Amino acid sequence: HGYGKHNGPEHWHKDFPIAKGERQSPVDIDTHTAKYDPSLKPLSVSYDQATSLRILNNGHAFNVEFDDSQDKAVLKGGPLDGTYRLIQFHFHWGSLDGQGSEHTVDKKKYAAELHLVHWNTKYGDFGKAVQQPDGLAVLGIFLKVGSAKPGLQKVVDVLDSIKTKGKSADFTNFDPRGLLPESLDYWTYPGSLTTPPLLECVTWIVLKEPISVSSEQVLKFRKLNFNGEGEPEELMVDNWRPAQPLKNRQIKASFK
Ligand SMILES: [Zn+2]
Repeated sequence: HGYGKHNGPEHWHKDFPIAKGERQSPVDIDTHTAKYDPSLKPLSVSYDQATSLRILNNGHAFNVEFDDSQDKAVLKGGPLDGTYRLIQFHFHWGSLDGQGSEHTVDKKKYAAELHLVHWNTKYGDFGKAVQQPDGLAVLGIFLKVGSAKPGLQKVVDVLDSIKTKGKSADFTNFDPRGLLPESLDYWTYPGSLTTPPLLECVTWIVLKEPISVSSEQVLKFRKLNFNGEGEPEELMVDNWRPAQPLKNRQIKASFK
C-alpha cells in the first residue's frame, strides 16, 4: 500500500473496506456551509514541556516522535473532552507547489499539510485509543509557499540522514511551538486516519490560518525516498489522500 499508480489510495479499499466508510478523511471544507458553533471552546495547546525523541522515514512520510509516557505535551479544550497527548507529527506534500495538502478549503489545495497526532489519555496507550471513536485528536495545519519558516529548518536539515524507508535519527529538543500560526481559529469534524488502517477514530481540528514555508524548504521534502536503501529510487512526493465524501457529517467552525 502506497501512493503509486497500482497501489495508491484508490486501491486501499481492497485491503481496508473501511476506506469506503461513513466518516473518512480528508474532506473538502466548504467555508460557506460550515456551521459557526458558539459552544466551541478555544483550543488549549500546552507544548512547553515537549520531549522529541526521534525522526523516522516510515515509507509513507517522515515522523517526528515524542515522549508520550507523561502529560508533557497535551491538547485540550476545543471540541475535545479530556486530555490528548502528542505522540508524533508528520507532513503530506506534493510534487508541485499547487498540490500536497489532504484537506482542501473551498476546493483550494495547499503545498503541504502538517498533522500533529494526539491520543486520548483515558485509553492508556495509542494502540487502544485508535480503536475508539474519540481516541485521537489530529491538529491539521496548512503550508503555503512564501517566506521561510525558521522553526522548520531543524527538521529540513536532518532529512538527508533519513532519506530511505526504515532510516531513523536521534532528534532531541525540537520545539513544536515553532510550527504554529498566530491564530488558533479552527474547523472541526469527526473523521479517520488518512493512511491505512484508516480507522474512524479521529476528531479533526483544522486551523484556518496557514503557515508559510520557503520554496527551498518544501523542495527538500521532495528529495526523500519511498523505497529502502538498495532498492530502485522512488521520490517521496504526492503522499496525500484525495478528499472523501462528507456524507452524514457537519463541519463546525470556532469563528465567524
Ligand atoms: Zn497525516
